[PDB]
Amino acid sequence: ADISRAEVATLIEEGYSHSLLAAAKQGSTVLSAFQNVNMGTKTTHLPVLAT
Amino acid sequence: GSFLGFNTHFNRNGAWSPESAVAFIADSSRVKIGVRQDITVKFLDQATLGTG
Amino acid sequence: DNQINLAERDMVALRLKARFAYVLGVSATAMGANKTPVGVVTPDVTPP
Amino acid sequence: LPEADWVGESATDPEGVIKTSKVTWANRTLVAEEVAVIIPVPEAVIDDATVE
Amino acid sequence: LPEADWVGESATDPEGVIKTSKVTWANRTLVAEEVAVIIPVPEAVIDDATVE
Repeated sequence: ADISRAEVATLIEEGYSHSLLAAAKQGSTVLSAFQNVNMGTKTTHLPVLAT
Repeated sequence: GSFLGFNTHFNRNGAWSPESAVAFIADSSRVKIGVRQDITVKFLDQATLGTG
Repeated sequence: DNQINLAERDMVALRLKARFAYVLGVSATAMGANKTPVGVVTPDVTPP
Repeated sequence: LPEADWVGESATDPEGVIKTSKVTWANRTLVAEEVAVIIPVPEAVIDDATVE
Repeated sequence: LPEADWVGESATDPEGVIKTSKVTWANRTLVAEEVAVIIPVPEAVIDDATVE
């Protein structure tokens, strides 16, 4: 005897919002903390004082 | 604020192992990170991933 | 038996209404998969 | 979140294969609900009262 | 569809009451589904064949 919410079907539309869809991206700690050395090949040799 | 004189860095990417350490104190002149290739991206569309 | 007819009883009323929704963004973060954005301090239930 | 890994370098080892990983999302909803009250009173009580 | 009716005229009969009636709607869906084929052939057969 009445029109329910289930009786209008998809004349009622569900909405979408991206306001909750975001995450801050966090970099490497060690790439920010220490010196970054540009390597041109697989291996580099570094001499150090030892005695 | 107690940690004066240090440069402080906080891990925010979930890499920290709290069962292993509270902090590292270092001479930063003595640690190097070699960067041979930065993060590079390839788009794959024909490839096979895995076996069996 | 509980019926009040307003005009027949010489009464009036106010109807007040509102519509509300609530969402909590429990989500992944850079720290991992299922991270809750709220915590609580609960009361002291322990006698000294 | 996805996982990366240290691949190494071989044509034949179980290492040297880059592992696969997923990324995923979930849904959260706002759903509106009604809250209400009805407060009845006699018109004579309204007319007699010294305030609105 | 709703149904109207003949009202009649009374303060006290079951008729003379105007009947209530509903209207309703339903939902129909387009859902996209994929149809496909792969057709493999040798490169030398493409090169030796007299047609495209």
